[PDB]
Amino acid sequence: QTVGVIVRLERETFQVLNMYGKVVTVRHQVTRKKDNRFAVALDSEQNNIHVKDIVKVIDGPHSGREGEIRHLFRSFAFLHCKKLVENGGMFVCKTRHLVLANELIGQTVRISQGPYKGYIGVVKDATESTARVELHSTCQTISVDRQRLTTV
Amino acid sequence: QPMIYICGECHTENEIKSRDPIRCRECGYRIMYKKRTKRLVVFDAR
Amino acid sequence: MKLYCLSGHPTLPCNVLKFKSTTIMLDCGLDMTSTLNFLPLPLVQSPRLSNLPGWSLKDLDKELKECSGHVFVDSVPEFCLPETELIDLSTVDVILISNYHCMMALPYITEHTGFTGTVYATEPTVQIGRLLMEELVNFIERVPKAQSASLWKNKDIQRLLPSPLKDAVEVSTWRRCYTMQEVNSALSKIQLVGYSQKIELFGAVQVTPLSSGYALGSSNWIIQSHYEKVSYVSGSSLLTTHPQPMDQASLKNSDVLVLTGLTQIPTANPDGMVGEFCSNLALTVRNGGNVLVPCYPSGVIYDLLECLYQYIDSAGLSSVPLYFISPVANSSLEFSQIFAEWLCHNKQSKVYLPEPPFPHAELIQTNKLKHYPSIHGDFSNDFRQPCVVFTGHPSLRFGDVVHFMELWGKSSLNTVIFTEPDFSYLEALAPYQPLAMKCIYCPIDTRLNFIQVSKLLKEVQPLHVVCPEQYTQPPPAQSHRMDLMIDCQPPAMSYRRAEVLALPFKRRYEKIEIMPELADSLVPMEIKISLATVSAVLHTKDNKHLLQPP
Amino acid sequence: PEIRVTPLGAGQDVGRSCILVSIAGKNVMLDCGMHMGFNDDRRFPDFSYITQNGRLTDFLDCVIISHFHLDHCGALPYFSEMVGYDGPIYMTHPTQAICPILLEDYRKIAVDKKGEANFFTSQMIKDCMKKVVAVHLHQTVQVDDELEIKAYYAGHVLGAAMFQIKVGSESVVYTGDYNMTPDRHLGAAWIDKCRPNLLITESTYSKRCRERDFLKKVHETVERGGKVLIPVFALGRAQELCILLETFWERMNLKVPIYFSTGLTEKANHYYKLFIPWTNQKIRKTFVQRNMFEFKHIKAFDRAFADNPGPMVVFATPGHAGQSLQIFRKWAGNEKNMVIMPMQVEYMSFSAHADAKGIMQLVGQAEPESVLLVHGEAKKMEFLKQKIEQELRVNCYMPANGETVTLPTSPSIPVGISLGLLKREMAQGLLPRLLHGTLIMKESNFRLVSSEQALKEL
Ligand SMILES: [Zn+2]
Ligand SMILES: [Zn+2]
Ligand SMILES: [Zn+2]
Repeated sequence: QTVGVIVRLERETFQVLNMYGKVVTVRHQVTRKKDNRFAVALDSEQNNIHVKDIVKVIDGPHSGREGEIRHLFRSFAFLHCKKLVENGGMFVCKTRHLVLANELIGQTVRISQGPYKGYIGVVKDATESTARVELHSTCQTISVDRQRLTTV
Repeated sequence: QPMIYICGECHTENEIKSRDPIRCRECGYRIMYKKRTKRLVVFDAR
Repeated sequence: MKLYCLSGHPTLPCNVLKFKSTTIMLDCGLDMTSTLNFLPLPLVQSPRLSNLPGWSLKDLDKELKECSGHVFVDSVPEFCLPETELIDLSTVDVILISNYHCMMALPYITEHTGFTGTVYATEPTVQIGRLLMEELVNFIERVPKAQSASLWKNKDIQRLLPSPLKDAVEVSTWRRCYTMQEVNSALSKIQLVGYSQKIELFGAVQVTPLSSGYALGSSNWIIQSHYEKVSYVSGSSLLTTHPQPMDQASLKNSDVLVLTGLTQIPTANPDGMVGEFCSNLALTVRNGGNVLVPCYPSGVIYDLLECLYQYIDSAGLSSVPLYFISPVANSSLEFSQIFAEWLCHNKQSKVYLPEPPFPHAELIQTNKLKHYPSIHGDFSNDFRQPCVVFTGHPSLRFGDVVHFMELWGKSSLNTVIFTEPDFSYLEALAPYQPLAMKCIYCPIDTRLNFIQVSKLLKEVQPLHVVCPEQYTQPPPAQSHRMDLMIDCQPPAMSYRRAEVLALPFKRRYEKIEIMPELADSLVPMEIKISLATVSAVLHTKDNKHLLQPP
Repeated sequence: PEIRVTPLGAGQDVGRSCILVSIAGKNVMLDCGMHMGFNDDRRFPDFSYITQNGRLTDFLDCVIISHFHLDHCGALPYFSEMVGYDGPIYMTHPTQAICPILLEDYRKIAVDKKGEANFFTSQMIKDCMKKVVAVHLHQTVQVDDELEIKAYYAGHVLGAAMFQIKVGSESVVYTGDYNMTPDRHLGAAWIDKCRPNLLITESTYSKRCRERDFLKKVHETVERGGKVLIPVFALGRAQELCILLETFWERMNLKVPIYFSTGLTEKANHYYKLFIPWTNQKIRKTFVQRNMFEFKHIKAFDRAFADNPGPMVVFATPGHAGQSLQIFRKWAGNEKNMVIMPMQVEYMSFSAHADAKGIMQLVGQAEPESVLLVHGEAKKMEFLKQKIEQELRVNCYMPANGETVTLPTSPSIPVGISLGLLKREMAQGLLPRLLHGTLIMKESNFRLVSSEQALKEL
């Protein structure tokens, strides 16, 4: 449920600064999560910010500093300052306190409507509207609208 | 959990578990076949 | 003190307990077995039932119709009431209601008898018996027959009648089905209670409902008045059923234990009967036949729907539709879903997760079980020929089961499977008797049998035991099994209908409270124990006594 | 012969409900909540008052949880599975369903985001819930051989309960949070004439007009083609807003959609659907027609239908935080940007607790011989104490946190009366006749018979 960024490489532990402002000390065996490089965050001016953007701190316990965006959360942003000497420049600030400087898959279905009516198939892939049905009787996989499919 | 195989020699319904050897329980034949699936098998008559 | 017995039915009792200065009615039971003597009410005018030959008495031919050697009354099915004239029902103060099956005939007492007291029952008994009353009134009033036949209820004529009609008792007290406004007025005066809730009645007695385990909401009652307790043990189950398990600990150290609602046909394992029901259902629908299950909309139908849910995937009967036709079918299913707090710990652990407590709810979303209010509406457009229908009244005299038997009785592939033990199986089939249908009788009564109640009475040790006369005798079907009776160290107290039992368990020592003003004024003189002479003025208020210093 | 009450939690404050009651030699804790707004390890109540490196199971015979609000139930996993308590934790059935998912949400908030070093894990949350004994409405459960508690419908949230703690002839009624006015999805608080020795009640403090104005604002904004973004922070407010909206949308019969978001409001919707008997009279009575919590208009928001154009109603997950600020920024400077906090901004507030007159009515209708005030502001408690001691002529108390309050009580001796003497006293005097008898004060029991029965059984 919690993400983090390591600030110092040690022999048997990881020094990671999470969204606390406090550096924790954990073992090697943390897991890896896919970073959202296309995530969108909002500052106090409701302006869109993304990765590698310089933002200023105007509120919070550390107002006045300036940081660069590395990773994003729902209400937090990771900051870097090369002049800041604590924990290798890693820090965290809240997003609003800154300013810019299917279940159908694998199920057997019946096409109950249309030209392929009566054909029995297994859904290989599906969306909100269409579904890829692997027909039992033919060698074809066809795209069927999900309003024409009945799960059997 | 309960899996049925059919012996290739004597054609016997064989309840065996997993990781136990493929061995017919009353004739000892070591080749068995899976039963036909219970899923829906529908073909157009073309 | 005294105990009036207004019903002779074992599983449908109506006992009035005259206890201290408060009169308590323990349940009210409508005997629907009286309806078996009447010709069934169909949804459409069937040719076979209409032109049945009349039965003649050389002394009435329009009143009596004979079908396959059995004579049936051609009027509306009338209901054997609890006998309402032994004790004036305006003198009873409280009606304690255990089951929804034992809440029928409540419109008869609460309206026609001048009863002005209050009624106590749990939430699910009131709601489910409201549904059952609704479908009973609907079934009687769908196609209204008249109450034409009256001469056969005569003392001179009923002697001359054949055995099924001659043996009917208290025929003059039989009445037509109550109407819907009587249902609403009867259920408007019910005060809702929960399990292990103390109810004080005029400061004299204290009644609590204790969980019985038979049905969801079904409750046993204990009546405490200071240092004496009466335990009323109605229909209870010691098996792993859906509702909360039986509360046996609170029944202990009771002076008299009134027990009713034991198992009809006790020589039947309910799990074996579930297995027989599922096996016969699978055998019938595998042959292309039809299964008809006459059942109540609530109760054992939930258990057999659970077992059929566990059975259809194993038997490969997913293509067989399950139809549940009842005017209160949807309300019954929804009521079973929302009464999770009244279920056992296995079922109410499911609603801590975001999940329905009963597994039959998943049958609707998977469309395996389809429920309809009636045959006519859209069931006639969604009907597939090999199917299972849970419908109708189990008495086979009214409801949609009559139409289904008239439809399917001419084929031997179709079967009817009986799961309710309330009605006689032969007498249920008697007005349909020339039928090629195979009839399977597998009753799934889960109430207390005789070994269970022997263990319960050994655990509780009541000072006195009050039971119906049928529990002291062996059942007439057996008439030789000595284990099929109640046996205690005191040889019980049996009662019949309209019998008054005098309980010599009345004692002295009514409790009092003494205020600390008098407590200081009493010197604890040494006797060896202690003695003290007290002079106080007695204050009584709401049947609670106080001692005041003069 | 005394009742000692020590609120280790709220006292003259709001949040962290925790009240200790020592009635008749049995110690009962009445809530166990956490103080939101503190992050300096004062969230959990100071349990060092009860035991300093001691077993809390011996000290506490019963733990009562009123409702699922975190200021009444948030410190429960800590108190059980960190300090050590394996005794009975009594709780209401809808409370036992909502409490794990709100504790896990605050565990998600505190451990991931905002500074929790000494906290509880999900495993010990499940362990704490494994010790919880659920009780029904008005069910007298016997925790001990002589101590019994009984829950009463409080109507604050779903499954909010008022608890009466009776041992012997002495009773204490604790009302955690309640509202004497019914909501659109909950009933009002109800208590019988218990006449307890002490009523521990909250003390912290039109509705149809406010609801009509809110509905008129929503209807005027949605009929102009714009989309509303009303946020919800509490579960009870969210369910009340959804049910009031849904009956409005069904009554006006307009088909433009209403949506609610998050994976927690859906769980709240399911649990409210499964707990119909703990709701208002309308929901119970019209349940046979349809389940009112099975919404036919309010549907799940797949990012509010991917934020599609057109008039629609959207429920935001928080009341700020994520899943609301994106909608607020995406809809700022629009046609109808109506956001109603509890770029047009409207203010519609719904009270979840009782006001001063509701507390006055509860004290009048329960009729205790003493009142104790917790869960509120000190000035409001002083004003309400003046109102209690003036209008109803009954003692009121002002305990702070950690401040014990003792009360003297007068127990009544239970004595048996021989039935012949009792019927003789019913005979003469019914026409100030004195009752003269002998009190056989035997061991562990008391009998009061006549002198003849004294001499014949001496
Ligand atoms: Zn073989
Ligand atoms: Zn609160
Ligand atoms: Zn609250």
